[PDB]
Amino acid sequence: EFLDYKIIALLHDPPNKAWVITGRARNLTQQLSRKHEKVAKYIINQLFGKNYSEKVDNADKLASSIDRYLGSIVYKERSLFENRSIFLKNILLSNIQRDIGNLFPKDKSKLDNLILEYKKLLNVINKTNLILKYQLFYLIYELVWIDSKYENTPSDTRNPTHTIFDHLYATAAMMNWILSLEKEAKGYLLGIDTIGVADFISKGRKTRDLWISSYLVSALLWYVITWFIEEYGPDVILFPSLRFNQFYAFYLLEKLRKEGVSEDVIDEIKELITKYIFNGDDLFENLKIPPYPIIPGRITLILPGLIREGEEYKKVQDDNCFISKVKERYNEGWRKLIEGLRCYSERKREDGFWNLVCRVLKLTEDLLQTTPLNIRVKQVSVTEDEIFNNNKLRSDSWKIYDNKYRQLVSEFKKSKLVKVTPESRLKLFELTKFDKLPQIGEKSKRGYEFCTSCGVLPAVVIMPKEDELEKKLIDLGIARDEKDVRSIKNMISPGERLCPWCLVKRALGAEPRLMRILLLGDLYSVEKIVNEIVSRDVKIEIPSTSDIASIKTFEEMIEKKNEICEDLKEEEVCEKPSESVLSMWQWFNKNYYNGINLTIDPEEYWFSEKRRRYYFSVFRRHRITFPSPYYALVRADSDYLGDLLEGKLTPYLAGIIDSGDYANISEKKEEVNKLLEEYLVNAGSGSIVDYVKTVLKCIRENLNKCSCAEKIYSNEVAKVMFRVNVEKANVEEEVKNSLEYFETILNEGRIIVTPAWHVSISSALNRGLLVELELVNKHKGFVIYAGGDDLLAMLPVDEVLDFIKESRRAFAGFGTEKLGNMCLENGFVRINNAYYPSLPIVGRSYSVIIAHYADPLFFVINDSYNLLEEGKEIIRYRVMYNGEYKDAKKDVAIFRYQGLTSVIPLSLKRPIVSSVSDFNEIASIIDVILELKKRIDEGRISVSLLYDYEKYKHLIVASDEKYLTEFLVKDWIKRNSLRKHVEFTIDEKLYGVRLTIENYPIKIPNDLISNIVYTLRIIYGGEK
Amino acid sequence: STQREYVFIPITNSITIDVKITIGGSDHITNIDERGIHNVLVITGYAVDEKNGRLVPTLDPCDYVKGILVAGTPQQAQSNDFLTLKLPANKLYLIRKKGNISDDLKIYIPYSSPDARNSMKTKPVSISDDTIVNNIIKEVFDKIYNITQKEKVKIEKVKEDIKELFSYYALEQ
Amino acid sequence: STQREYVFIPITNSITIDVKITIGGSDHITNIDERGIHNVLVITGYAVDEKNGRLVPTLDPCDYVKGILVAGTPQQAQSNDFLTLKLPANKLYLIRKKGNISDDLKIYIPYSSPDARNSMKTKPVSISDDTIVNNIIKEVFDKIYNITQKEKVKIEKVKEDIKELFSYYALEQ
Ligand SMILES: Nc1ncnc2c1ncn2[C@@H]1O[C@H](COP(=O)(O)OP(=O)(O)NP(=O)(O)O)[C@@H](O)[C@H]1O
Ligand SMILES: Nc1ncnc2c1ncn2[C@@H]1O[C@H](COP(=O)(O)OP(=O)(O)NP(=O)(O)O)[C@@H](O)[C@H]1O
Ligand SMILES: [Mn+2]
Ligand SMILES: [Mn+2]
Ligand SMILES: [Mn+2]
Ligand SMILES: [Zn+2]
Repeated sequence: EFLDYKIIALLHDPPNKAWVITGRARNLTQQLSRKHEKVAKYIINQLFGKNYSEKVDNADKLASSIDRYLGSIVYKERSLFENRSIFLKNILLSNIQRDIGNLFPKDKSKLDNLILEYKKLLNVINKTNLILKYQLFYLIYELVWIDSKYENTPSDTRNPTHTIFDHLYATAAMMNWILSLEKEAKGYLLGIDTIGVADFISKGRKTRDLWISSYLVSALLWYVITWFIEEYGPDVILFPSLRFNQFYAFYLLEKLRKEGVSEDVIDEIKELITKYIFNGDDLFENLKIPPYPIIPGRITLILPGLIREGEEYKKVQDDNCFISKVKERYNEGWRKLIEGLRCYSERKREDGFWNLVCRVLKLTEDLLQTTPLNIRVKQVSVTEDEIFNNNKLRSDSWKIYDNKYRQLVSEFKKSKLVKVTPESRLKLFELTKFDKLPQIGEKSKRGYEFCTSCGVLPAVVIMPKEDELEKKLIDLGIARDEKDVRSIKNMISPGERLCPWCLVKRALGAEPRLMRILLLGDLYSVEKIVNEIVSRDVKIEIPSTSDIASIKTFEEMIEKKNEICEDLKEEEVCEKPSESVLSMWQWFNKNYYNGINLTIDPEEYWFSEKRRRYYFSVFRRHRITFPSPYYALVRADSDYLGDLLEGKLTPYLAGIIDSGDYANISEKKEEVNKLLEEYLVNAGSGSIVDYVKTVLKCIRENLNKCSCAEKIYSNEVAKVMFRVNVEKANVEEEVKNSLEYFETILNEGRIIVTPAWHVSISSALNRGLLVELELVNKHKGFVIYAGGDDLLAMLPVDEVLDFIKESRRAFAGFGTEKLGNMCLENGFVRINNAYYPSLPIVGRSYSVIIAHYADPLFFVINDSYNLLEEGKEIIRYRVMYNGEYKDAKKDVAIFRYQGLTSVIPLSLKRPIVSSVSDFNEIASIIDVILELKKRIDEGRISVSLLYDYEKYKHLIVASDEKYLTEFLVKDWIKRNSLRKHVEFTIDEKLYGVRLTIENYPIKIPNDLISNIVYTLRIIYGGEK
Repeated sequence: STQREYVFIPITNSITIDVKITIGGSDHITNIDERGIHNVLVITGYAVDEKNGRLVPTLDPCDYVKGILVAGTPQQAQSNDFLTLKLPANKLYLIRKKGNISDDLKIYIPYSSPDARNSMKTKPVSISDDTIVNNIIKEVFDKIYNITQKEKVKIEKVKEDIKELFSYYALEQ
Repeated sequence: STQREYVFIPITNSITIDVKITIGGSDHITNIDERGIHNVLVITGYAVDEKNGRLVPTLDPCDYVKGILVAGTPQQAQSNDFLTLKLPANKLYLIRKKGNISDDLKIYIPYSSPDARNSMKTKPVSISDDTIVNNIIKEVFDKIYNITQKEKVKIEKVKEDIKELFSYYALEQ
């Protein structure tokens, strides 16, 4: 029968929840006449009536931690520990609050207005797709709340840690478990992590191969979870939270466009999507796909013990259902994609290139059966024996979701010890021995001619070398005339050998619209997607490394449009843009319709050999700086994000409680017991903070079980009797459970995780994603992939220090400008008065590679990934912890340039932020290096400054006097200045900073002040 | 090059006597594309004084006005009662966005004396009485946009959009 | 309709010669009432231009200012470059509503000129540099209320509230 009434699980407690409690004027409490959910009941008008006996006695106590922080008697009675004000504390930082103010539904009329806005978007849907209205509501319930200006509320002013939405979505996520146990029995946790993504992304000549590799990584997982989001609704994914998800919103309004919905209500929500889920650009309507791959190849799911095909939900039949299901769904996604590729190819047997796609797909189907990228799926289960006592929840029924989650991840660790590359699933013995290998091109005089993109698989298509290609492609199976060469040579550089998987990549990159095949997912038939793709022909141009090395030159040529193309207009440069092309590269769209043909190939014009005499002379006469061949590959990631999601303290002190300090926490007892109490006391202003710190004074110094609570029960029993409507007396035990929970935390050494924790984290993660997206585009970068914590973008070597500074400060949630509609503010993200938290306590590392535009992207990507993953865990710098110099691990910026390395710390305080004074210390050295870079450009300081510091370090390190080191650096700068009197004044907190290493081939100066000059040498080598 | 001005669309009259520049440069920010009036500005916390309608600064967080922006200068005799000011165009609160922005702009707006003497109370207003929308199309929407009624078949969509979205709060005294 | 004057607090030492008689009504909208400062006035769409520190009217909703609403007159010579308007006291957007309700209020916003030639790339800057806090409580938070530092010595309850509740926008241009 029909079940899964989580629509009220999303509404049981309204977003008007904190003002109706401790009201200022008390109007809605008298104009609606068991106290405050009256409002939500009134809000229940669009769908089924509210069930009150299924989501407050469970799945609300189990979703968030408030049930265990406050106590299950003060949690519900909601009146015995009060406060006037209304704050909101960052989940990771209970230190900084907010001033909520009052822009919320007060009148009995405006609430009707918001109901009407929900209705007009939810009244055009019928009831045959019962699940589709819940689907769209899951997304727009917050977008409408914040679109109309309304600041969002915490779960309770007694503990302002979770925003009202994360609590709601968390109750909904737990409802998957609670329905599945009020029914017969089950409860599930499904995790999926793609095997070796770093190796897969590092496989491609052109950037248009990295882009589609990452896009496939995101899209295959999107295809497998399409089944779940349509089956059990969207709120089945606990990572990544799809509340601010571009892929999800795209799929959602595309499915809404499907089946027929008036194209007048589709816009009312498309504007919501384009403004907030995106940042204010609807190019995904002009590209027909979400422009950025943003799905992390590692997802989680809360699965219920139910299944369909009884036309409704029946109990699952076995305990191997979802593993097999996701495996077959994944392989099915890949096979559907390649089938659509072959269909779209046959639809264009002309154009040469697609003809080759045809005549190689038909030859290698038996080799394309295996997906180029496999996954690794684990699951953990639970039964009502664990969260029930035949009448209610158990005590320790809260520590279940943790113990299961902590369970699941451990399994992954086990499977991780063995890595099996995808190329091993093939069967290449009879091919590579008995010459059965299909070979479009020259049969290699030496066996079988390995590929050039993946470099590991035998190549199928062997483009000849560039000696005389036109007479070399016709007499071979590649071409048929002189016309196809101008389109085959357009996407296969002469000389490239291509494997089946690498050629499939090249073909998908020829036009990135077949990806919809996977983005929609059993939604349209493959032929229906292809027939759209073959209907419109708009070109999607992905840059190259050369197009990004030549950014500043294109810029300088749009500021001299006519003058620099007077002598031109015979070279197809000032040629008028004749097509309707567009790119996911925002800087490209910003130009092109600025006078210069940005579709040219710098490899063909000035990065070429037969030419560039012409172009050098041109750039010379018109005061144009001839370009540099170097771009910069920036890669980022958060540190100890797994440890974070597991609730550890390592993200807080990254360098002290390292990873083996949880194999035995007793050796780090002092630091955990200081930090956890510092956080717990600091979360919840109210009237309970004193109560809580008295509970901790009890726990502190191992005061025995309730042999001490008599010190504290007073502080509750004196207060429980401030209210009379309290029905029964239950204060004899709740004060015991409270310190039992607090001792549980302080003795396990980590905050116990709950679904609220996870949604609150992995929503801020996508918000930071949306922020860094607009950050990269500001610095003329090109986002290959950027999902939450990670990032992989190609920028010019000129705006990489600026970008690192800005992106680091923004990841903490602290900036200066608005980034679209995400107006970030000192640890929060203000979307038009809605304060969502951020990740200020989390450390983020960076790995910049200044690479020649012609370096092989395979090795560049491998070295970037290796530098990050290795250096971030092997180098230690002097950090101050509670006024005491210790050693730290993470938050470094590792620059490399063909043999020059440098590391730049970004924390200098091991708890990176505990106040609001810290938000300027963030990456405060990168702006020092910036200041120094803007002195050498102005010619005030000489570049000898970088080749002179050594004869000053040998004296500056043996020194223990600050005011002497200051004179010494001033003299090192004085001796190398060119103008009257420069002023650099290094901040004197960098002196004595000691970087170290655990004996790796990375060479690094042991002082930050020398890493600064090495970073400058790297940057300037980038302009060579 | 880039110097425009923001005009609002109320229910009442007294609009077209504000500008003699009704083309300015080559285009206008607000772009009717035969599907809807997009990129309309929305001033927050401001409202109209009904008599000789001009935009007044107030402090209610809910007061707002939604008008369109054209390249012009008011009457070539104003800039004594109007508010000129510059923005990087990422501070402009538009609606129903269709694309990017020029990122550098020179704007004027109908500025009004607050006149403390008036006990400031407002009342919301809605555009209806289609004689109103017809006359506002025939008074500004042809002079700023000659394209409409020439090849525009979806003028009715323009009417529907001005009926559905354009709204504001007014002192109503 | 007792006349009050809105005063704010930027980092600058600029709020000194602004209100000669820091009073002029029979009460104060604001109140330090054992929990800190309460009933703070918030206005949306403005920003404090610290050089000659006064609010500036822009159109961006990202921009807001916060200051203590007190009683007094605007230097007995202003309303030339200052602001003079009235309010119904109901439309307001108050922080920590704990004080009285006037239901009709004429106030004076320290105000500046647009000077529409520089593009106002505005940044958010909350209070820092604790010394400025400690000589602000001396300069303003003692000349508005004699109860400060006479009845209560526990000045810490407004000290942290200065940094927590007073956040404005700095143009820095
Ligand atoms: N959509 C994506 N596009 C590109 N890279 C991604 C994407 N999602 C995740 N990654 C990266 O892939 C890696 C995933 O972590 P991890 O799983 O440890 O790496 P891996 O390369 O997948 N190897 P393995 O750990 O064995 O699965 C990280 O480097 C991520 O930043
Ligand atoms: N429990 C988790 N859930 C989801 N994603 C995770 C989890 N743990 C790690 N990841 C992500 O998986 C990829 C690789 O994780 P990884 O970086 O190896 O773990 P980590 O905890 O971040 N430690 P570190 O090496 O310092 O970064 C990145 O996308 C991580 O953010
Ligand atoms: Mn992986
Ligand atoms: Mn990481
Ligand atoms: Mn790792
Ligand atoms: Zn290959």
